[PDB]
Amino acid sequence: VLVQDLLHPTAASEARKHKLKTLVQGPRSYFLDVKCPGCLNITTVFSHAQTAVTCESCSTILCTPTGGKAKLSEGTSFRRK
Amino acid sequence: MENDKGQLVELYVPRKCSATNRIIKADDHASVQINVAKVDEEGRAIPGEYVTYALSGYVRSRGESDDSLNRLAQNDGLLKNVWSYSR
Amino acid sequence: PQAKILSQAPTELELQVAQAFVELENSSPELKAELRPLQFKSIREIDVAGGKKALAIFVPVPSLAGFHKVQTKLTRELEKKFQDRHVIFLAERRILPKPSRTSRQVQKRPRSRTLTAVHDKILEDLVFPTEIVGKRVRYLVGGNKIQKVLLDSKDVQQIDYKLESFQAVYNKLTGKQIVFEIPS
Amino acid sequence: SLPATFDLTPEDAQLLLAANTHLGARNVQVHQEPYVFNARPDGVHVINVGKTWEKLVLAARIIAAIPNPEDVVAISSRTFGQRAVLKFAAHTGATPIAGRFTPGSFTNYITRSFKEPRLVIVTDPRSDAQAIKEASYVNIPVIALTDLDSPSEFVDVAIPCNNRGKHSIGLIWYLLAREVLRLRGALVDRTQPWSIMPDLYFYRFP
Amino acid sequence: GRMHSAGKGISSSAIPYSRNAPAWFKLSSESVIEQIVKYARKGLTPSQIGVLLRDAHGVTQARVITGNKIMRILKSNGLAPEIPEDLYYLIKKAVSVRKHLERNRKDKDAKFRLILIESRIHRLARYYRTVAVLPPNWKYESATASALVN
Amino acid sequence: TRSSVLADALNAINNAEKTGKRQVLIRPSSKVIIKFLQVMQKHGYIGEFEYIDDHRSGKIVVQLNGRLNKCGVISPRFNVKIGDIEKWTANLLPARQFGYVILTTSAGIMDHEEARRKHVSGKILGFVY
RNA sequence: UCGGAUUUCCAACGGGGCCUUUCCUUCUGGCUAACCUUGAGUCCUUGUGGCUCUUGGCGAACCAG
Repeated sequence: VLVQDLLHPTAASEARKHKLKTLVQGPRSYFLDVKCPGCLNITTVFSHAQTAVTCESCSTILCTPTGGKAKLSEGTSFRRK
Repeated sequence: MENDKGQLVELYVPRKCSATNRIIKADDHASVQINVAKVDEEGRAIPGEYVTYALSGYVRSRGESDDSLNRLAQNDGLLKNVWSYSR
Repeated sequence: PQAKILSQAPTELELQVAQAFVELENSSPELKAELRPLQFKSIREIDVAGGKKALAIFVPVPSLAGFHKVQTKLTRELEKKFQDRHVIFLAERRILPKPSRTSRQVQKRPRSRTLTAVHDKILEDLVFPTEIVGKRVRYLVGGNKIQKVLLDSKDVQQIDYKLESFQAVYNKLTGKQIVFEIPS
Repeated sequence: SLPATFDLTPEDAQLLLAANTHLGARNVQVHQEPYVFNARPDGVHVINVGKTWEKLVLAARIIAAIPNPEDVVAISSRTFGQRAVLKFAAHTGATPIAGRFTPGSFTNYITRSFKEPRLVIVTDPRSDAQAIKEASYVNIPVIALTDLDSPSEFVDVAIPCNNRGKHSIGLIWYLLAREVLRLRGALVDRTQPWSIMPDLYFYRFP
Repeated sequence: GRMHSAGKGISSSAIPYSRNAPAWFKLSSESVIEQIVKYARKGLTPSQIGVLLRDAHGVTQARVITGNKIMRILKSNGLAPEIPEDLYYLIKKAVSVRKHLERNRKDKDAKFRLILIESRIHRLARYYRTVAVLPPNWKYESATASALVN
Repeated sequence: TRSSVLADALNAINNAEKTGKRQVLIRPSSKVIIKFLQVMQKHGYIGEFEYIDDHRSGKIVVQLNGRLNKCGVISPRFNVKIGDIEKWTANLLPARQFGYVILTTSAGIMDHEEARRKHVSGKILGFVY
C-alpha cells in the first residue's frame, strides 16, 4: 500500500466502492426499455422508480417501488437503457 | 556540507532507505541491507557482484518490507508478474 | 454562390471550400435543403508534423446544431475532395477581457464569454461527435502543463486518425500542450 | 535480470499442485492479497504458485548472496519443519535450529547459544515469532514461509505457501534447497532433477 | 452534518460526468418543456415533476436536456407559487405538529421538535428574505401559518 | 464544517509522508493549492502531480518523493511587512540555510527569498522545509 | 590600463513596451514631429534621395477644460 496507483484503479475494486466514494463520482443506476405483452410498446423506466410506472394504455403497474430498486411486474420484457 | 574552501566537513554520509528514501541512522538496528546475487548464463551466482537494497526499521517494522522489496525487485527486473502497480 | 455562403470577405481557399460546398449541395436533394442556409464565417490553414495540413472551419454559433446534424457526411465529402486537409469545425466564440482594478463601466460579463469556457467549447467541438469522458491535467516536475483528455469507445475511428492534427490545433490556438487517450 | 532458464518447470508445478501448496488460508491479511489467486466457494483461497516459484527464486538468490554458507540459519519450532530444516541444512551447509528457540541466541555475546547469522529463514512466523523479534535487533534479514494469514512484521522476502500440510512444508524446503544448490554450482546442469526425493524432507513417526 | 439532530448520514443522488444530452434519449426540448408545463398546470411541485419525468418519461435531468431548470421554466411561465417549496413544506409540517400539540398538551417531545422546526423556518426565511425572493414585510407567525397552510 | 482547504491538503501530505507513502489524494482542490504545490515543485520537495476534474472542484493526486520533512500552514493569514519576514524565518525554519516561508504577495504566491529579490511583501500562508 | 576603468561573450536575477480575439476611453480648442495636395529652393552618384517652407486633411505624441 506504499506505492500504488490511484489514477488507474483496477476496475473490479473500483466497482465495489460506494457511489459517492469513487475516483470520479457517478451513479450506479440505469434505464430500461420495457414491454408489456398487452400493448407491445416500449415504456422507458428508471431502475429505482419511486412511483408505480403504469403503462400508457392499460392500467398495468409495470414496476412497484420497494426500497432501492423497483420490482417489475410478472411477465414483462425489458432491456437496458 | 562543505566549508568555504569547497572541501567536505562531515563525519559520514548516511545511508538512505530505498522504500521511503529516509535516512538510515547510525543506530537503526531494525533496518536491513539486502544483497541479491547476480546470476550467470548457467544460473550460477557471481560471488562478489550483488544488487543492494536498503529497507529501514520503520519500513520493516510496519510490515511492508516484503511488498516494497517485491516492487523494487520487479522494477529492477528481478521479479515479474508479482507487484501490480494498480490495486 | 460561394460569396453568398461566405460573409463579405473572399479568400482563395475559402472560395475553393465554398465552391466544393455548393458542388456538394448539387449532389443531393436534402443535404442541399439543410446546407444552403447554413453559411460559415472563415477558415484557418495550419500544418501538422505528419506531412499534411488541417482546416479549421470557423462557423457561427446559432447554426452549429444544424451542422451537428450533418457534419459527419460533410467531413467525409470534404475529406474526399480536398485531400491531406483534415476538416475541423470550430465555432466563433468572442471572449471578453478580465476587468482590472481601473475598469470603466462594463456589464456583467457572462461565464460563456470567459477564456476557459471558450477553450472548453473548443475541446468539445474538436472531438465531435464523440464525448470527452474526462480531463486530467498533468503538471510536470519542471512545471509544464500537459492536459490529458480521455475519449469514448463508440466513435473511435472517426477521430483516431486525426489526433496529431488536434494536438497541432490546440498548441496553435493557445500554446497549451495536450495528449489524447482512449481508456481500455 | 533473469534468463528463461529460471522459469517454472512442469514437473515442479505438478509437485506443487500435489502438495496442496495452492490451498491458501481461510482469512487473508492486507499485505498478502497480491499472492491470492482466487477464493474457492468453500472459503479457501488459492495461492498463485507462479508468484510462489519466483519468490523461491529470489530467496535462493538471497541465500546465494551470503558468502560463507554457515551464517545462513534455518529455524523451526514447527514439528514437520524440524525434519525439513534438518535435512535442508544437511544438504545445504547452513546451520539449523530445530525445536525451541533459545532467546538471546543472537544477542548475548557471552553464552554458548550465541550465534552470529547474516540470514534467518523461518517456517512459521507465528510459531517462530521470537526468532523474528530477535533478528529485528542485530540487523539480520528474515525469509519467511508465510501462509495467507501469517503476520508480516519485520519480514523480508516471504513465500506464500500452506504451513498446515506437511507435504507443502517439506516440498517448499525441498525446492528452495535444490534451487540454492543449482545456483551454487554443485548442480551444474539445470535440466537435471534433484536426485534426492522430497520424501527425505517430509516428517515421519513410527 | 444534520442540524437539529446528530446523524452523519450521507445518502444522496450522484450526478453523471456527462454535461450534455443522453445518447439514447430522442425527444424534443419543447416536448419535455410542454410536459413540464402540463404537469405544472396539473398542480405539482418541481421535485415531483423531476421524479415523474425520470420515472415514466425517461427524462433524466431537466438541465441536461434543456438549458433551464424546472423552476426557471415555471418562473418563465408565471406559474411560480407565492413561496418556494421547502419553506412551504416546513410550514406545513409545523402546522401539523401545532395541531397535534393543540390536541395533546403533554408531548414534550413534540414541543421540542416544533421548536426545532420553527428554528429551521426562521433560518431559511432569513435566507429568502435576504435575497429578495420574499418581501421584508413577511414574518412567520402562528395564525399567519394557519392562514398560509389552511 | 470544512473551513480551510490548504490546511487539510498539507495535513494529508504530511500524514502520508510520516507513514512513508508515495502519493496522496486531495479533495477538493483550489488555485491556491496548485500555486503552493508549484512553489514546492520548483525547489522539488515533491515530484510531479496531477489534477483530476469532476466538474465540481478537482481532486489532486500527488507523487511525493522522499524529500519533505514537514510542511504546514499559518492559519490566520497574517499581514507581514518586509523586515517582518526576518521574524517568521527566525520562528518557523530549522536553519538560516534552507526552508521557505511562503507569502501571498500582489505579485503572486511565492517563497520568501523571491520576495526578498522582488522586494515585495503581502500575507503569509505556510512553511516548507 | 597608468588599485580601478568599459566594450564582446556567458549564465543568471528582477523590470518595461508590445503581439497573440485583450487596457485608460472620449468631445471641443491651442503645441511639436511624421504621411498625403501644391509648387519652391541647399547639399551630393542624373533623384518624389537627405535638408527646408507654402493652403487643406489622417495617424502616433504635448496641454487645457
